[PDB]
Amino acid sequence: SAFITFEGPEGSGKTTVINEVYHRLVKDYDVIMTREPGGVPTGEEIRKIVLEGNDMDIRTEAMLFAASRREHLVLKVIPALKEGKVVLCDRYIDSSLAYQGYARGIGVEEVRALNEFAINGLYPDLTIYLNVSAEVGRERIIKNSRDQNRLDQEDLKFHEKVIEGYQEIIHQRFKSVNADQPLENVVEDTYQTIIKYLEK
Amino acid sequence: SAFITFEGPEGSGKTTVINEVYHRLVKDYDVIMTREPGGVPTGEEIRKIVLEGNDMDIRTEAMLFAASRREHLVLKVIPALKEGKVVLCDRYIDSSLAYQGYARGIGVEEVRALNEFAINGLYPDLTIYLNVSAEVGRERIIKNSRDQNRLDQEDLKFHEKVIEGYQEIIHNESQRFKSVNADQPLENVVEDTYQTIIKYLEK
Ligand SMILES: Cc1cn([C@H]2C[C@H](O)[C@@H](COP(=O)(O)O)O2)c(=O)[nH]c1=O
Repeated sequence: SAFITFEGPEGSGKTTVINEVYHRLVKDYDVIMTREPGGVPTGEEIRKIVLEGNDMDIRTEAMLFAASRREHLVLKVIPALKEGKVVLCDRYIDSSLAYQGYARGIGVEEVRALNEFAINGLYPDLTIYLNVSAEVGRERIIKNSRDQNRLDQEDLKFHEKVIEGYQEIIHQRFKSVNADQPLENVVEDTYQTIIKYLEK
Repeated sequence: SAFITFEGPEGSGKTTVINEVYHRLVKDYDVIMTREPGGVPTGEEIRKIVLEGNDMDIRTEAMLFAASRREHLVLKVIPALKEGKVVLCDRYIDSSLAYQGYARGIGVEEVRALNEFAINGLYPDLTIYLNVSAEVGRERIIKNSRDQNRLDQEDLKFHEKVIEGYQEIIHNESQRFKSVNADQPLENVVEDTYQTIIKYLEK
């Protein structure tokens, strides 16, 4: 069994990559694809509070994300891994450090301690970092947007802090894949990295 | 303004103590009495998930409790303090250590960091710890119970770990902590608590 997470900022193709990588592995492996909270009722109830939250305080969010992370972890991921399944998870501890910790400014270390409490030791066996540059990331975002408009300065500034944040969290479970490439190549490299790990 | 927390396990008179102390201060000071989540919507939505949680994971509880703690803190306590009020709060950070940290066995340091994350530096100015022995706590607990039955061995064992947990948190060299002997009749516990706060509030 294997617990694989997918990390990257918007504009990195993560949704497409994970979705396509899942179809290619479903043939050979007993695999599942999930995204926090993953249908977990308590998990959803908790994440529904941040979505309906206005001007909600960032530490409060950091914590609700940590709780949702744990429910999804104890009620769905662990059980799947105890039955020998390969789990492909969209976002996990590293999104929080990059987003909440770094982009939002709370502090990586605090947020790291918070999440360490939530996962109680269970780290991914492999984490695919979809490394995209702010400019590429920017252009995929616009490409995929409703009216194809330019982004608000707030957003560009943030996306950049996200990416910068990820660049710090990378410095063995991490495998960096070049997301500046067309998606099919990103998918191919991702698939290859996963197959290679699974072989071993 | 002043931020004063009340801490004690079951059987220590805390609910009675706090209410009675609130009325005595109401005359002289501009004071409010709250209990997390204290009516704060987001706080209540958060705490309701635990209450409706069966077999819910102790860490998940810990974090929802901390979340609810911070909403209450930022949306109700800080605003009140900012208007020069005395805020009496029933339970806070030290309950979590005792209950979650120690009694539930998660680990005091981890739960302490979880709380350090939640309160972001806002500690109570004064923390009144109602110090009752397990045995007295036990009899108060049974007195107050629906049918006055003897407690299950799970509960006695748990009430005792809580206390033990609270004994450890006191030997903080911390001065925010004042211990009141909750083994006395409630009226003396009320009086000593009242006296402590007044004294604090005079300075
Ligand atoms: C997992 C996670 C996502 N996010 C953000 C990124 C997205 O805007 C949204 C969820 O990401 P996704 O829908 O692309 O998986 O919330 C955080 O801020 N913190 C987190 O811990």
